[PDB]
Amino acid sequence: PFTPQPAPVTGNTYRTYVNDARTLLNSYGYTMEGKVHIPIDRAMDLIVERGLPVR
Amino acid sequence: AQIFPRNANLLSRLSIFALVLLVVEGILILGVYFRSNYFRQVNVAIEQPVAFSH
Repeated sequence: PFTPQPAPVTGNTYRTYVNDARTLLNSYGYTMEGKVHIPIDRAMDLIVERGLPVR
Repeated sequence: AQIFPRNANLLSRLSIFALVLLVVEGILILGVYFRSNYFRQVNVAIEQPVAFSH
């Protein structure tokens, strides 16, 4: 029993969605209706600095 | 010469050689069977009731 050779994926994958979302979550930028992006490891810091409501 | 024929010397030497080779082949067959992918269920697509696709 040799090591099996599966057929490669010939269609659309999750990698395009993940790469597009990770590009949109970095390097700032503009949306279609809003003002400006705030990237990951920046907007979390703003959330920590401004706090959240408690109880 | 009284009992055994002319090729009995070659037959006896080849019998000793084949017995040693047969012992080595038996040990080898036992080792290959206990290390084989069929025995250890390696590289075989084990069938599932749903055939889930990872």
